[PDB]
Amino acid sequence: INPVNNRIQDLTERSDVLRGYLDYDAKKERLEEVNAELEQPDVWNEPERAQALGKERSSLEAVVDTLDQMKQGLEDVSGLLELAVEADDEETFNEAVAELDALEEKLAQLEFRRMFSGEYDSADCYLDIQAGSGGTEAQDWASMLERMYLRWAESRGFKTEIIEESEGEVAGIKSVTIKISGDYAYGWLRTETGVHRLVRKSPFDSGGRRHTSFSSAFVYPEVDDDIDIEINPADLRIDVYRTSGAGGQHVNRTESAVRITHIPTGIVTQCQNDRSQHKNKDQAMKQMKAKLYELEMQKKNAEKQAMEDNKSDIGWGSQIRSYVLDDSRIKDLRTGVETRNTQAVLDGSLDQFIEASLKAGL
Amino acid sequence: QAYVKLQVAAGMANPSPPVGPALGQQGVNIMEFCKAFNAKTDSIEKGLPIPVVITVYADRSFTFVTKTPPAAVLLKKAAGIKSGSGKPNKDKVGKISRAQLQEIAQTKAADMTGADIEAMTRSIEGTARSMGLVV
Amino acid sequence: MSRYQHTKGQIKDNAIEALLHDPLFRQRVEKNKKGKGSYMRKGKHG
RNA sequence: GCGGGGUUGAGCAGCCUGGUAGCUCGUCGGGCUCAUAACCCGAAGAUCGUCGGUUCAAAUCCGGCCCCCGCAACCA
Ligand SMILES: [Mg+2]
Ligand SMILES: [Mg+2]
Ligand SMILES: [Mg+2]
Ligand SMILES: [Mg+2]
Repeated sequence: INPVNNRIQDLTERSDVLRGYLDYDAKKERLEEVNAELEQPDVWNEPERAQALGKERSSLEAVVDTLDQMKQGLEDVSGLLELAVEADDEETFNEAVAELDALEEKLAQLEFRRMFSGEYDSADCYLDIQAGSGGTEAQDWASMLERMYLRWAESRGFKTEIIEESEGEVAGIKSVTIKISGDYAYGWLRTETGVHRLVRKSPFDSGGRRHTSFSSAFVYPEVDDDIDIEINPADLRIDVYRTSGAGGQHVNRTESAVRITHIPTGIVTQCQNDRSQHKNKDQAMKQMKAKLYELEMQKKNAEKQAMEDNKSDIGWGSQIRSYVLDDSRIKDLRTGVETRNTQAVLDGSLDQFIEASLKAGL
Repeated sequence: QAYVKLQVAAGMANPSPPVGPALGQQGVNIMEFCKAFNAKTDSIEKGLPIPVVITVYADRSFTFVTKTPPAAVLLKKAAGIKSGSGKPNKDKVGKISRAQLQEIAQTKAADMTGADIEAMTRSIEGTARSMGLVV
Repeated sequence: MSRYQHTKGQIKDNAIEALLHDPLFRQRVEKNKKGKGSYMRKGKHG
């Protein structure tokens, strides 16, 4: 029962942590007010509002209820722990253990939900690591970071794959892309996106000065490349008409030229290269298709750009961790967790930071 | 005259979230019904839902008679299972004995529409089957 | 909380990366108190 | 429609009358250097676009399909 006791001890702590991250009291309050609103009969006259409210409530309730359960179950276990120990009734002890297991599972589920809420959080990811402005030192730092990440992934269970790597001409790596396969790999790693700040005395400096180099990690999920579906005949408007200049009676009469147009987009493609109307149409059609693709790509680009801009707006806040190896302290800047075992962290003990980050939702 | 069965567990006094507008749709107040329920409850047991007749007269002091607790909940209790409906024939989630079912049946005999308890038992069995559990 | 005005213009592909190749995340090397870049003409209180 | 092509990571050979995978760069491991480049030594690496066929046997011969590069696509 020593292990069991230990587990029990842990679980309370875990629960507390969860509560802290959740902001449990606030949630409870929200649930209360929402519940009250629901109870009031005037809310269901406006349909859109009411459903939304209902949606809001339920999740909150679940969050609160689960927490409450966690409080109780542990207590029960503790109570029954005594029985297991002193009174020496076996069945009762077993029951207690079972309860604990169930409770633990429940807790895990809630925490899992909290952590991996995003759409692509289940998928595999591409970790991209890029060295900073320093030079050799920066490159070295980047390399170290990469190594750490690899160590982490392996520990987790994930399958790493060095897709591309640019090496530093002296030492370290200039840049590297790593495919990290496994379940909830993106959701586990997405938090590590950001700028990482090393501080240490440079071995590559002849002066041996303290250097503060930066290096970026950037985790993005493997999105499925959706197929480019062909446009419909209903969406297109197809003119045919005479061509410019040319030569003859036949040419004057016949309507070989073809102008295809998208009704949704207002794009057009003409063609009158060929004599054959059909050929022209085919060419024109192809052109139209190409144009649509280009428009889709443009759209994709624009959206991406917006996101990039938004990210930039955070600025100095893109710096997520601080690895001080002179004074031997790692600090995560957003969550605030610290550790003096820098070496260990480097080797790949990021769980402490990562988990916290996940809990936070940052 | 506004009679409908619509309520959650008995111990939860004044169900604001689940029922809410439904019980206080007609002229009768929110306080009264809840109070009545509470009064009813203490004679037996909490935790389980219980249905009751809601004949809302013009005077507002409504007449009411309790019914037996629902069957499904009872079945669940008997089982010691929470969810046992998903994919019933493809893989059996839960299972119950006939004797237990029979025992369960006899306790609801006041409200149950039958003289022969055998019939009641078989009904219960059928209900259980419907849920997902194989007898 | 004020916005950092980066020197990258219009960021297209990746923001963080762009930032990294920016003055904000430039390398900082400390002045030596003893050693190479160490000589001080005048003290802090000289 | 008529030709030419797809061969180690890149650019080129062989295909020339079927059976032998070569050149230059690049990659990897050593060296030289305080270190990096250059330089030196030693290695690795190819279902020959794909799918069928002919053969004892196919990069090589024949055909189909996908992709590229020329050309020609006219007299109304
Ligand atoms: Mg070539
Ligand atoms: Mg030969
Ligand atoms: Mg051969
Ligand atoms: Mg060298």
